[PDB]
Amino acid sequence: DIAILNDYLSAYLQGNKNSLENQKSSILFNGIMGMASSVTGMTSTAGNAVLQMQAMQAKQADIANIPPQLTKMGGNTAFDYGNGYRGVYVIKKQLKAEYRRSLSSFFHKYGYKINRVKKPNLRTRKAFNYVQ
Amino acid sequence: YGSEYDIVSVENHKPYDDMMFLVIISKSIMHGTPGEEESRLNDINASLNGMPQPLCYYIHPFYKDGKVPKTYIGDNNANLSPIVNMLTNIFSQKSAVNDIVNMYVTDYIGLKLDYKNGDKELKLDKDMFEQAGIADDKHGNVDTIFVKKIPDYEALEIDTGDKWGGFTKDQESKLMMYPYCVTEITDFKGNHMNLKTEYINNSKLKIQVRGSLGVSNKVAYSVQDYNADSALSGGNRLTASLDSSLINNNPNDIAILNDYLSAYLQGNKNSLENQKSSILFNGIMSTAGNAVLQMQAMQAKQADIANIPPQLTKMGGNTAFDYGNGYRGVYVIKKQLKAEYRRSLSSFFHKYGYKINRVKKPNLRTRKAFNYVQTKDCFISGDINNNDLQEIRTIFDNGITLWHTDNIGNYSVENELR
Amino acid sequence: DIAILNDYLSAYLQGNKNSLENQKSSILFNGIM
Amino acid sequence: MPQPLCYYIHPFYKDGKVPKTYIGDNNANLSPIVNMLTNIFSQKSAVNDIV
Amino acid sequence: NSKLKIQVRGSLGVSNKVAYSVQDYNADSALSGGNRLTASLDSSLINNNPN
Repeated sequence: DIAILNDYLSAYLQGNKNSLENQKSSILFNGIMGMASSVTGMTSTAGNAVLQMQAMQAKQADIANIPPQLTKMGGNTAFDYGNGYRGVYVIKKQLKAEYRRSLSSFFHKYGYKINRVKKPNLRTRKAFNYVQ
Repeated sequence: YGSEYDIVSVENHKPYDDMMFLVIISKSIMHGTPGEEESRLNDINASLNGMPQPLCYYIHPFYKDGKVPKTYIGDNNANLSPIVNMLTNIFSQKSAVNDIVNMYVTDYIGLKLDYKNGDKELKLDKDMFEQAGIADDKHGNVDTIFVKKIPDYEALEIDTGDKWGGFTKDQESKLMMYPYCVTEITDFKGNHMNLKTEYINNSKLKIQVRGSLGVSNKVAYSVQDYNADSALSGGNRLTASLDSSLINNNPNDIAILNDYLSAYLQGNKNSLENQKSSILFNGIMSTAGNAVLQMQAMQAKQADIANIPPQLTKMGGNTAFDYGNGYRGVYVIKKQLKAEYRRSLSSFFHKYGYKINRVKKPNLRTRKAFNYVQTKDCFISGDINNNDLQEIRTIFDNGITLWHTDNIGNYSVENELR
Repeated sequence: DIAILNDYLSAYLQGNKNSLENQKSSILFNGIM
Repeated sequence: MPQPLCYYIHPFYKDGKVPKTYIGDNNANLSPIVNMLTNIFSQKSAVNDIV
Repeated sequence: NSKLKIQVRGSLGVSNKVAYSVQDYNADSALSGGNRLTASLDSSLINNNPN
């Protein structure tokens, strides 16, 4: 909305002195925001070795990727078009290089999790095939 | 890593330093200019102001003393009146009283100005601004600034220096990472953003200020290098930086009319006071390998330190309170874990290294004194009978400390690199 | 409904059109995962 | 939908400039925005029943 | 600090606003007095009540 010369408009801007209203929402629950009895007596099958690696690398939490300032973004139209915010934006995001490196090395050695009933890929790669 | 952070460093940055800007919005022209072919007084004047604007618009700089910087518009001294004198004058003038819509103060109008803070002097663009004479009560002509045309707003950068400066450095470097340390940026007016310094793609914390001259105050402080890819262009970084920047939506307006409506929401001033701010809420709160695991378990992270003040909600709203006590611009608050937990975690990291969780060949001789090494399903080859080779594999699979100095067991050393 | 009158009131809640816009719609929340 | 309100649109660039606009085969002869806004809000009778 | 010291800050705005702070709370030993008070708002008690 753009301001509109009227008898009405000064009433319109106490409508926006209702920015003191953005206080409850833009805060989120930011307050909220490996297998030790293994191993002994095998030791140790390649499978349970991987399981422990999964346990030690266990996902503690997902990356929200929801900005807590969404609440405050659209209020001022003069601000938006002034600083060149207009139309749609496509932001492609991917994990930090440290974890790419980390996860890539893991997937490379011991393949992906499958959870299907089938006959296994025994000779698909040029060098090696892991199978459990 | 504890229950609370230490506040190790505090710094404050203001876009125009000592200079602030008062802002007046009206329906019609209230002023006169040197040499104008026509009193523009009381006329409707639409203008570009971030966007096509039907409103008339007045700007006036000031310092906390109340005096105003020597201001040139083009090559002409605008002859700016002291702030309180104009305010008295603008609200005493017959016409001006009835179509002044709103008034607020801002730390950044949306332009990098030619401002020398040393000599308290400001030069303005001949084309965007104009000398504005509001003159007459019984008398007293005051000079201020009318905004002619501001088609595009721009950003102003702030260099706060070394991103890691302020933190008391411990020799285990990981204790400088999140969540052990965190750089907080806040305007102390209800807007607040935590940053993981390690993920600032720069050696320096650089802040980008963006502003507006809209109907109310709106300023945003950004850190465009935060979570930016190495190969991301500057413009693109600034654009996307809004997601993790600090947006001062707070209306820094000063009051102008009781009516019926102002009173009614002063009837409902209290309703906005029923915050629940601290009911908000929190949500409150014998191999070497397994030896370490149990050690990880006994000091297991029970809870993360939120670092969102439950009193954030109440910080803005009162402009007279904020500027009275000197709350203005953006503040960079660097926090680090309590000394007690640093000792604890540092001592642990020193003996048994960091958690790694990636597949590589192990660091066996990187430190001067010792290297701890634990593996899982490790592969060790070589010209050795497969029985013995199989045993060596299990040795590293179970964890082992490899000494490089004859003083074995002396963990008091630094054990640095090389 | 389709609009029929500005008055003072229609404008005031167009003053508060934005307030209903401060949804928190994707900070809503999930409780994700 | 069936709307009882009168309705006006005007194209613009951030510059303030206006694209050459033809309505059918006729040059609409569009005024710059800043001029119009000034003009539309200056007519007092019409102004206060702009929704 | 060995003592609980409270810092009272006020205003004469359009409504009542007083804040009680404890500037030594979570303050680094080497943090200046002004900075302690400055940052103390996060962990202060802000009487936003209009009265």
